[PDB]
Amino acid sequence: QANDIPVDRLTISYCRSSGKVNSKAEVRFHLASADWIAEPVRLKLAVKHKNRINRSGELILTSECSRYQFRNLADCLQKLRDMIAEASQP
Amino acid sequence: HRLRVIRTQHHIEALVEHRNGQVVVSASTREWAIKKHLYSTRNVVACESVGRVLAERCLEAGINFMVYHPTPWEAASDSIKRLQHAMTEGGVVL
Amino acid sequence: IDLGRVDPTQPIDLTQLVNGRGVTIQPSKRDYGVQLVEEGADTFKAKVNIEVQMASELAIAAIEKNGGVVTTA
Amino acid sequence: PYHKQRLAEYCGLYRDLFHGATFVPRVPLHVAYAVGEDDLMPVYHGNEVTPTEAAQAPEVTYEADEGSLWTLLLTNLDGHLLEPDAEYVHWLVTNIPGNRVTEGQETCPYLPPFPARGSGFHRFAFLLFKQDKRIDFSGDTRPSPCYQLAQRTFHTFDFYKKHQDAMTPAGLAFFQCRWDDSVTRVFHQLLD
Repeated sequence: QANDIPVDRLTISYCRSSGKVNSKAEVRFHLASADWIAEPVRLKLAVKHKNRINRSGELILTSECSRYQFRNLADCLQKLRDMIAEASQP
Repeated sequence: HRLRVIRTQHHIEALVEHRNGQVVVSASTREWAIKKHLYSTRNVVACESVGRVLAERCLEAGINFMVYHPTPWEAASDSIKRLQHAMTEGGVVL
Repeated sequence: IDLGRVDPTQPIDLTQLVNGRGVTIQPSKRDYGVQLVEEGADTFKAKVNIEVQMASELAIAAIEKNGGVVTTA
Repeated sequence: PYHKQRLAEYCGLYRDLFHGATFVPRVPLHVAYAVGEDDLMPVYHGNEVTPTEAAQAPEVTYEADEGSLWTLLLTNLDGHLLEPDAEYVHWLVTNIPGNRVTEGQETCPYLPPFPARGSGFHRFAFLLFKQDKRIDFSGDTRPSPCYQLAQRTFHTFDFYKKHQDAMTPAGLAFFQCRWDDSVTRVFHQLLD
């Protein structure tokens, strides 16, 4: 599993709404083009986690909890860390 | 879904009814006794036959998780036991 | 910060916050501490030092994220 | 007998069948999907199968007479991306000698199912009609593996009634089908 989660390699988009006030963070990146992920882990994410995969893009995940941006972003990266960890080894 | 079984002195019938009262499917003794030329008199073997029939038809109709509520007295009879046996043998889950 | 108050790090302190009429008087409050609850922190201005008794997690987060300095006493 | 059971099964579940006005079948149609060493049999109406084995051309056998003409159809309604009452027809074949499909002229080649997510179970119907004589269909589109608008607005009462009054809904069949993991690839093929 990884730690740093090199965001600069990824793509971030923010989506906010008004009414309860919610701030939604979205992370999108190419799975097969990621050199920061191990070989089996990638293909594992491409199968088990394929539910989050689309034909036009590899991995896209969205999370919203706190009104802040990088908090929800940290939730996204944490989800990434969990998916990678569970793919690598229990 | 419920299973209503009417046992008589001659034949025995089994009906499946939706909440609206409409019959989802039905299996009786007489018709299949005409088709298969099986013994028309009431028997446990015949009950197993129409049980497997109703099973198959319910499986083809996509009917799963069916409720069977026999009367407390005759529920201990071998016929109803082998009815539930023939039904469970179909692969359904009660 | 947007009101044109004192920018630099050194003079900034609770006293200066008192002079700016932005503080709450606590005459009947014994052992008065100072805490920071996060809000309105989205894309706020940068390079500002803040010295408080105890700052909340999201406060220190928000401040440090934009390059600010959190002083815990 | 089997007939009355088929009637009660036909008119006892799906209301869209009455909206299409199609009468209850008296004909014992037998459809069997054969893929590799595996054989999935829809048989009676209302069966549940996956789109995986439904991606191939099935086998249609009902009381074969090779000196007669028949009409085969396969349709489905998920409602798709448009308002209800719009029908989506996967297969259209006309002028079929006997039960053999290969000898029949295919107007609309077989298109494998592509259900959406959380859309529930979808009704798939095989409509089989009798022909007194070969009916020439003009104005009808000539579809490809990828097409959309021509496949929709195919609803029965504006088609079966208007175009051919000589075709009686002799045979009929039904099976239910839901979402699987093979939809994404099909959608990818449709976007290209």
